[PDB]
Amino acid sequence: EVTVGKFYATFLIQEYFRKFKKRKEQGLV
Amino acid sequence: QLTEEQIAEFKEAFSLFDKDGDGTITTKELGTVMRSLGQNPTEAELQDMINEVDADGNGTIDFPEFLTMMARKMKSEEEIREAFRVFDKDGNGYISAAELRHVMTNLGEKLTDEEVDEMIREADIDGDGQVNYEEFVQMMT
Ligand SMILES: [Ca+2]
Ligand SMILES: [Ca+2]
Ligand SMILES: [Ca+2]
Ligand SMILES: [Ca+2]
Ligand code: NI
Repeated sequence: EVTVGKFYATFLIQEYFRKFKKRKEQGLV
Repeated sequence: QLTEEQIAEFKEAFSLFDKDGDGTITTKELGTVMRSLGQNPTEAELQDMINEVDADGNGTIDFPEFLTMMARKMKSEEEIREAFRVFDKDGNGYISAAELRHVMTNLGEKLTDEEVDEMIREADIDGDGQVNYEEFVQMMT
C-alpha cells in the first residue's frame, strides 16, 4: 500500500532529524 | 535483524501520532499529525489509513499493529519522495531553512538556527544553501 507510505514518510522525516542529532553529539557532522 | 533500537525508533514514530500517549492512534490523532505537516486527508482517507493497519479491527492502531506495518515497510523511493515534499512545501525543489523550521516545529523538535544551518551545511553538496532532492536522499541514504 501507498496508504501505509504516509506513515513511513513521517518516520523518515523524523529519521532525518534523529540522524543529525546523533552526528552532532558524537562529533561526526 | 529487527533490532531493539529499530523497534525503539518505530515507537518514537508511533508516539508522534499517539499525541495523548494513551497507546492507540485514532483517526482524529492521525488527521492532526497529517494536517500539522501541511497535508489534508479526508475523513474517508484517514479511516482507510486506520483500516489498513488496524489488524484486530477495533477501530484504532496499537503499537504492535504499527510495528507490523513499519517493520514490513522497512523491507522506498516513493516514501522518501513524499518525505521530501513534506519539507519542500512551496514545491520549488529546494528545502529552505524556513521549511526545515516548519517541519521541525511540527515534529516537536527544537533546534537553534545555528543547528538548522549545520543541518543544511552537512547536506548541501552544491553549496546553494538549501537542500535539493538529490542531497536529501544522500543524507537519508
Ligand atoms: Ca491516542
Ligand atoms: Ca487495533
Ligand atoms: Ca522549497
Ligand atoms: Ca544544495
Ligand atoms: Ni504549517
